[PDB]
Amino acid sequence: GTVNWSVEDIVKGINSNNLESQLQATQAARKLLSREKQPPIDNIIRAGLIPKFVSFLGKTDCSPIQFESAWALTNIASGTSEQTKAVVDGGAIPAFISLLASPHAHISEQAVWALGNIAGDGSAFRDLVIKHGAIDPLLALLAVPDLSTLACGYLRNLTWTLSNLCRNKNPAPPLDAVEQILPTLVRLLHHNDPEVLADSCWAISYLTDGPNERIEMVVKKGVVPQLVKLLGATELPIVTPALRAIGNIVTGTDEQTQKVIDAGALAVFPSLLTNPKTNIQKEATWTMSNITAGRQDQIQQVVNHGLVPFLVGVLSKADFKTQKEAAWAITNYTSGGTVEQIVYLVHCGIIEPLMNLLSAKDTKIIQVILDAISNIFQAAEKLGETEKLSIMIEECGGLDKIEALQRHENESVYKASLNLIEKYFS
Amino acid sequence: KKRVLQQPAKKRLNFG
Repeated sequence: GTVNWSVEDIVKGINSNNLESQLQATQAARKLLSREKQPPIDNIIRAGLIPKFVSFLGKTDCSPIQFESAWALTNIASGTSEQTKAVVDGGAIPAFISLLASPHAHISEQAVWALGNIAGDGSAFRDLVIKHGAIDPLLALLAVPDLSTLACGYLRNLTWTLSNLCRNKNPAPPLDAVEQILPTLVRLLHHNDPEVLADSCWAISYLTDGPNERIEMVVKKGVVPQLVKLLGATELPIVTPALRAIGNIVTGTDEQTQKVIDAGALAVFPSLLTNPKTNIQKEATWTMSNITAGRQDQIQQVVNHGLVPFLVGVLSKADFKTQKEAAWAITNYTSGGTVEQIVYLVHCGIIEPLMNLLSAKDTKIIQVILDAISNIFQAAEKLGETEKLSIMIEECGGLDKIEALQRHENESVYKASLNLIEKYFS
Repeated sequence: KKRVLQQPAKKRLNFG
């Protein structure tokens, strides 16, 4: 019936003065834009159909044409920034916001989806959607006693659109908008649907990726314990955003890192640092490096949870990026830790993999490993055990690598290796 | 000393 229409026939039907003909043509356009192929979005735009679809969005007496046009415009807005721009320039944002209050659930869902695509284009269209007043009706759609009474796909689409309203930086979302949305996000974070939980954790990760004031806004809602709980989840789509959010949070103040620790996050890191997914492993090692950059009591908390052996493990065997995050974590540990903690670190066997990692090509990892070794040698100097550390670094064939690095192209590596070999290996 | 650093689809096409 409405399958495989030509854009010319679609235009013919839309330009008729027969609302039923227009509805048939609009459904034909929707189906044309719904194929698994890359839809013919450019052809639809060139025909000048966006304004007609936007007008059909306002026909409350013909809910089916509202639904078909909303679906078509959603698909159009799902494409390049230019096609989303074409949708927005047709005046579709206020029409979709008005349709958010439709009595029909599928029309409201399509409006939510379209607004989500528009906002996901970027921070400019996100802020424009917010300025047209979408947050209020969006959050009203979720003002129910129990989220379980909502359709699964409906709630998933609402959560995804809200996450896109929290997304993107330069600029970050308006502070008042973030504060208006956060409570609903916490509510959703206590939901049971894995996809809702994943999208909510991604929204929280977006909000926590910024200066310490954004982190503070997020942390004051008390979501850190729930984030740790989800960090212990089995489904990777949940663990990934939860770990990203925890990492963001620990990039802030020592008090925010302390909130992360008090929630019991470290107890989950034994598995995270041994996770089969290298991405989880790298994100966890980066979170650990940010934690070891904190206060001495926080380093001691890391020690008490038995995580130093896991840091040694990831330093010994892991993909190069994870090993680099581990080197950073060790350097922060040694720079901020007591000589007692550094001695413990050495006793766990850090020296051998730290040496092994000095044959790397990256000059940054080389210089950070040299900084770590320098901190370790200072700690040993305060103990009079510097000859012990020399014999340690020479037993595993490590001093050879420092001697080789003496001739590195980087001036900093050159000088650090020369200083180490001149003072501790002469 | 603390160093810094998107899986969900930014846009989704409705297939059905």
